[PDB]
Amino acid sequence: AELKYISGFGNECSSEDPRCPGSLPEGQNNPQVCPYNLYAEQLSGSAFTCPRSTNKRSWLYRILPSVSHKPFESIDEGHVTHNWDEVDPDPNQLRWKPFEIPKASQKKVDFVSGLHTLCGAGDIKSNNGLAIHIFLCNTSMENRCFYNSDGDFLIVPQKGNLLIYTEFGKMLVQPNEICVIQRGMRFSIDVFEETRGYILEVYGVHFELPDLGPIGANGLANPRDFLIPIAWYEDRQVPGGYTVINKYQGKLFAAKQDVSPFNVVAWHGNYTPYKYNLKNFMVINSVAFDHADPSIFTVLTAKSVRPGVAIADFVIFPPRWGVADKTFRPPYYHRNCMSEFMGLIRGFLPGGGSLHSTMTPHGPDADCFEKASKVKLAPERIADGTMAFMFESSLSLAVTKWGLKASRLKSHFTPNSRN
Amino acid sequence: AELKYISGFGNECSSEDPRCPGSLPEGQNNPQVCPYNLYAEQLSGSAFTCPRSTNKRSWLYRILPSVSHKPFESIDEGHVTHNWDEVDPDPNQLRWKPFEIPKASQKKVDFVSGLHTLCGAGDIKSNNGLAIHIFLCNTSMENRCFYNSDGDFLIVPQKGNLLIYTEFGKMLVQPNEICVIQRGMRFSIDVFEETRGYILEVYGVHFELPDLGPIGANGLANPRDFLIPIAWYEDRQVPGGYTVINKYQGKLFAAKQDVSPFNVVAWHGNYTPYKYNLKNFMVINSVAFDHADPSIFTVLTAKSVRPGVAIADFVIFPPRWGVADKTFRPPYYHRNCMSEFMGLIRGFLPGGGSLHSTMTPHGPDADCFEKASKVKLAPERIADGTMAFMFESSLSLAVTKWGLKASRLKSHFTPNSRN
Amino acid sequence: AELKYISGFGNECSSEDPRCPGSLPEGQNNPQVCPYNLYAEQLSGSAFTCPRSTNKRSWLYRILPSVSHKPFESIDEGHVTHNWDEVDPDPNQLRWKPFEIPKASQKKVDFVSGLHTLCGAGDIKSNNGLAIHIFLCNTSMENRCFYNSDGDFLIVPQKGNLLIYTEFGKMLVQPNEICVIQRGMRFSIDVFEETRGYILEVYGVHFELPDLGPIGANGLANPRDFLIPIAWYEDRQVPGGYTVINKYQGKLFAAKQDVSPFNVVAWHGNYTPYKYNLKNFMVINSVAFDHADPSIFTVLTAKSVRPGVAIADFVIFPPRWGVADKTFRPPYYHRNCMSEFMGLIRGFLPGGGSLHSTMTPHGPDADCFEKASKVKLAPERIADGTMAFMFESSLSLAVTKWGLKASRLKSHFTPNSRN
Amino acid sequence: AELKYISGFGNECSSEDPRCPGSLPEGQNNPQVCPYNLYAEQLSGSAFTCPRSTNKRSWLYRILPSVSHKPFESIDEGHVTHNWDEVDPDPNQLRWKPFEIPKASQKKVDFVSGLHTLCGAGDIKSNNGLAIHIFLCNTSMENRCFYNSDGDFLIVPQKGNLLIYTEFGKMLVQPNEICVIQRGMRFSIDVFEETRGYILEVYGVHFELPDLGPIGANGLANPRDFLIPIAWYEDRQVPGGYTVINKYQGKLFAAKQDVSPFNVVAWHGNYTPYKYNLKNFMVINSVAFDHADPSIFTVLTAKSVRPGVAIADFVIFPPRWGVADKTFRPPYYHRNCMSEFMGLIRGFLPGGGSLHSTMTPHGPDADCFEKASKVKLAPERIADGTMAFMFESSLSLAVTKWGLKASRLKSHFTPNSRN
Ligand SMILES: [Fe+2]
Ligand SMILES: [Fe+2]
Ligand SMILES: [Fe+2]
Ligand SMILES: [Fe+2]
Repeated sequence: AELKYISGFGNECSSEDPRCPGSLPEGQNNPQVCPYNLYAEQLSGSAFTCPRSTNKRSWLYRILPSVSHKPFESIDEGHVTHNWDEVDPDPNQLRWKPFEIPKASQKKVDFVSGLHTLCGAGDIKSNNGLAIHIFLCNTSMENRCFYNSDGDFLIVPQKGNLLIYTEFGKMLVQPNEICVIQRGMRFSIDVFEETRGYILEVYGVHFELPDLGPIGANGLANPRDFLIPIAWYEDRQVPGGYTVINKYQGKLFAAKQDVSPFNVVAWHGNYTPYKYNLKNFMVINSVAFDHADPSIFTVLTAKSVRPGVAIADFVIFPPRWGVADKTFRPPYYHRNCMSEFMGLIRGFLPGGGSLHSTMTPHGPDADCFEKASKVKLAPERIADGTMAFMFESSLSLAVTKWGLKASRLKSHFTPNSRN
Repeated sequence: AELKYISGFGNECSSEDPRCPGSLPEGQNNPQVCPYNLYAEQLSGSAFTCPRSTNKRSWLYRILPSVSHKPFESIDEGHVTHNWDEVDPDPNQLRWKPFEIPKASQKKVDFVSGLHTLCGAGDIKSNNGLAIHIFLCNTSMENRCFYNSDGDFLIVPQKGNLLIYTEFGKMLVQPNEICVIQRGMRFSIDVFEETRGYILEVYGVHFELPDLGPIGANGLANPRDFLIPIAWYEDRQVPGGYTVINKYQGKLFAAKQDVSPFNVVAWHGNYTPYKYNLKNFMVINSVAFDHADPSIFTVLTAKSVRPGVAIADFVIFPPRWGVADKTFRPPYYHRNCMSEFMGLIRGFLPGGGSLHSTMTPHGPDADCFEKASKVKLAPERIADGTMAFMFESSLSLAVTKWGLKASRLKSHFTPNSRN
Repeated sequence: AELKYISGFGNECSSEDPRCPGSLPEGQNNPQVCPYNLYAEQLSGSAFTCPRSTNKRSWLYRILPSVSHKPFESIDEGHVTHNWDEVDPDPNQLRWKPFEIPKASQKKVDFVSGLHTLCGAGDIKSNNGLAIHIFLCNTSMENRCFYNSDGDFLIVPQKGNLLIYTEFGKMLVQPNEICVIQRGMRFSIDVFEETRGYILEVYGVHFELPDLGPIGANGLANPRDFLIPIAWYEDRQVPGGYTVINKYQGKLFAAKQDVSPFNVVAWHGNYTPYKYNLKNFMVINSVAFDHADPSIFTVLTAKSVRPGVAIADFVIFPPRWGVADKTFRPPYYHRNCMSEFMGLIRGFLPGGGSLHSTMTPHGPDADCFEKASKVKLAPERIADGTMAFMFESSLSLAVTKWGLKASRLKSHFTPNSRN
Repeated sequence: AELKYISGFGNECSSEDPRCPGSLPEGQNNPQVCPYNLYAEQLSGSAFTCPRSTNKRSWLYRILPSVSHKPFESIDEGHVTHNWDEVDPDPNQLRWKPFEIPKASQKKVDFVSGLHTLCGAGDIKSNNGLAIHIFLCNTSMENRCFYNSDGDFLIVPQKGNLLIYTEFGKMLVQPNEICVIQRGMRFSIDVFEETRGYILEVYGVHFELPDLGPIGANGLANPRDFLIPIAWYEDRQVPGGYTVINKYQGKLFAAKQDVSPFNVVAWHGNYTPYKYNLKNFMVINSVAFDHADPSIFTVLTAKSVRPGVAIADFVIFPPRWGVADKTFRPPYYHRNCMSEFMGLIRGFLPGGGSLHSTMTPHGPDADCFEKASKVKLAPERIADGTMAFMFESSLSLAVTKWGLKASRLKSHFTPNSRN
């Protein structure tokens, strides 16, 4: 059966499992005894003193508070790392073939076990950084959940659907859709095949919709298309213990508890997981001449404190009309102060990627330059049946050891002839 | 039958009349042909270029666009005025007995006809001002709606319930509740008895929830308690014409149309009417010593461009515990840079009011000073069964002609004895 | 012969008349004796204490300082007015046929004499307002210049070229181009036929290029396309006196002087007149679905202190591709918090206009709705050979007396059928 | 005899030792020869270009300038450290029994020698971090002073009074009082018994009073209750050299000089040490229903550049009335984006503490939940005779090696019964 959702990016939402009407306290957050005898638990996504525009928190009315668990124990990190200095810097463009997914025949690997950090920058405990990870897995998480104490996750499936269980409800996230799981939120993922995808992790900050500037009040990723799960719970005891995996200061820890963490009967707040279908992106671009800068395709942004400068932006290159006359339509040659990671949902193949590091020259190849400089221009369809994206950062990304192991024009100048 | 509502102050909402599921365009705002063959209409509450935090607009999917109406014609203003200079200034405190409601036996008077401006300040076309009005009526509006082209209305019923029809749906607003009808929104009101109330009108700005400062993430007027109407429409032809009343640049105009304006089948956006029950106010105050400044009871604020300075604030004095030890519990003597209008929902009686003008001294009377200076202090209940409020402004309010026609301690110093 | 220009919106420029090389003081602004024995004069466009981003001033090295003139004398205002209250408010849309230009045979009328205020709002001495004027003239200004002590002028010729003399040099401004003459700048205009155009005047503020938001670093009105005049002077004595016309606090004054005011041999600064050709506008719009808000066509903006809210914006509707699929391409039905004045450079004819006042409903007519709801959609050319524009303001414009003397859909709802 | 003080948080103060009236230069800061032949020395607490609201500096008129000292020499760091990575991360809550104070019989230990860093985060040279230290000592500092080149110290005595000598005068700081010694200020401390306390150190930033938001103009820590020392000097030569200890980039250095550094005869400025008595805190909380977020008890805040986000906040839980009806009065269950260090001035005992790391669940225990869910609610006294506090940070604190060596609920859900 298919899941229902609440819509509205950043909304102050209220949701009760349909089986327990009125589980949300009426007119208050902390009754002496909560309806149905539940426990009230607050998840604070921002400092308490943040202004209305940035204050984030959710109240969870659950069967047992999250404190009921045994002590965390250190587990092996696998390929999740934040040591940006084990590998010497390298300005050259890097390219990756679609990352290899392990076969279930060979090794049963769930989403957490198949998490591999590709590159990143910044300090984790300081709320200034990011990391890009690739998930390669083939089995559903069983009696195991995961939460990130360090920051937020923008998850981008490429091959394989994700059925995601969160304390706020469930989300089905398919390729060409994305979802965000914010700091502290426990989640579990069921897969249905050899699965591969990308994850943009930002330290201590949250994603927002970009101010539209001249675009105005509508356009790009409309708020209404962001979908939030409806409350759903399970009161399930787990023989042998349910395991909660914790990414804390970049290391992984495991804590056993008696029941599943998804026992939230009702919740309200503006700090929740969410998903978005990329096909709903209202594409804005040039309709007369010239080529628009790629920031015009920004979906979500994790703002730095410097005005207009992002820690990390999520940008997409969707199906659209190309109509610019007397214009070089392909991407212009470019040297940029930002790092540019590029992925492909559906030259690399879907599931691979490239990294253009800061100020390293890039641009179209000889064949693309030649073809675009000669074609009679007319309205054409671009990117149909494809979906490329970019994670761009203001920091200088550094590839990890694993990231490295996994990796791979003529002059026409007529001095005397202007026209 | 009782009305259902959507909750969440400032939320980006979606609502479809239950009779027409899927009337909202899927994944876009402007289909060539809207579901059910409706018209798409945008109501912009803010300039298009406002940042995400202040950009307000709603999309209405309706039977006929609002353009289908005959030309506006000037009608008599009655007691609605914005001429702040017909009456000479007067710094003295003014007091009003409960305003007289006209008897239906004598004159049938609807909400618009019984609108009387009490005081105000500022320029209307410039988006810098406010006006306080009193409504005195006894009959429902019949085939007549009202909209304010100049600003927003914070409506506070005192005697008599208000059944309010808006393009976004219906709201029942009873004494001890308030509702806001924002600029441009057409509305109609049914009454059920001789009716009286107060209206705070702010020019060209909108009300927001105050930043909580140290109070944090919860408290005062929680976002969840703000209620927005669910979509409701009527496809009703009106023999003789439905009349739309327009307050434009302070004057009143009337335009006839063939159908009722409440033909909005579905709508989405973050610019909507709303209501709030004052009893849900999570009261914050002093719990050790001293007397807290009244701004601690702020419900809604219409911010000026100067940080922390409001054009107009709505403040309430609700039922609460008074526990301050070694403290003068009543209001302190005060001279203030702001004008203070005071009303009473349930010395004046419910439905009357007072105006303390800028820097004019005010404070408790002799009997109140004497009683509070002597009582053995202990935890006590304050304001139970009562609800006083204040409209305070940074401008200097001036009473109107009508406002004027309607209107009405010992030294104990022991120089040589400290303790 | 055709004029040369310096390019770069807001640049800190330096210009010397070619006949007097080195007329600009080297390495300083105030030598004891300026090169060529000129006088140094500073024109301050902003308070001295404005930050770098808003500090505007120019140094003029001239033959005689502007102080050498006789006392100003009041002259007749003509049709230039700022009394927004002589005419009762009216919310109805107003429309104007192309304004009538006086024939030279009948009355010789220069640019200043043919200045007629159409509408406006705000207070003049307070730096918060605007006025829209129409110029109807047929003769060049002879030994007569004009300067505005109250604010800036965005001039939009419609019929007839303008040859404009300013202290900073000359500009030829033709229909489909615009120019800005900032506060305090003296100017004179030669015409070549019966001339008509529009003027957007903003009180005490200056126009800026809009922040591009997601559009990025390039697009809309590129800085390079803004053209500034190169220094040019004339040392010309005027028998009988040269007349300087002054718009001061909305009234007109005349002061005689011995020489032409355009005796500036060299100048440097970032406060200058400028022009822009509308054809260079890099048009941004929707390239997949839906209809973009008109703010996406903003050329120049006179910002208010409220973030994202403009006092007045200049918006154009240029030649472009229309490619939105499954979309109602024409303007959506709309009710707006801003006033909208519309003009046409090349339903009204070029040189006329319309005024949609605040919150008054507007949108496409029946025939336009019907045609656009039925056409098979495909890439098409829009606005070719035409140029419509809008002066939109956050204030509520009021038409003047002269402005007034000069002035002039079915339900398809299928309740039971969604798709 | 008891010390006198000047009052007023952040005031621009002037103070002269009573023995030398007129030691402050009249009408200037840098006379050629200062009164009494003193030297003028400026201590800059902020960059010179900071706006009025953040510009901090003090002028010291002293017997000898601070330059007269021999070269600094590295001394052993002891237990003062800033290496956050010698110890592997651990998300589990940590708890500390009251830290052991060394007996004078065993080892004479002064305040500097008994300084032990518990936990911290951030980079020292970059002005983005904090450290929490515990001082365990038993002897007064003799001919030895200390200054912090890296940041500010908020000192919280727990056991034992502190008599503190600073260049600005002396302060007596007792348990239940706190004092702040800002960056660069030299100080010495006399103790009177086995002494223990806590120190919150913030890198490159200063503490401010929190904006009150709705609380208004008075409340919490009133400015008047902050006490600053009055000028006091000693002209004392020290045989063998007076030793100045310097915390520079986290390491300790020692420089000998001929005289005591407390030879400041007069001083003026707004950058001074200060103290505050916690009993004067005007406690604000809920007086109707629900439980207020702990930020409502903020005393001082070291702001980050992100609005509303602090580097570190100092929060207290003082004696107050608890009156919330139909409310769970104890702390709610919580998962927070901030680290929370908790101490107790007068489950742990006074002088111990706990660390709830980022997003690790916490909340009341079973016995506290049970008791609070059942009690008939009525006005009660809370925290009388106790004083707990919290150092909360936006960074993720990491415990040091020493910090580690020193360290140590049922479901009631009735699915079918709401009410
Ligand atoms: Fe690039
Ligand atoms: Fe007052
Ligand atoms: Fe419009
Ligand atoms: Fe907590």
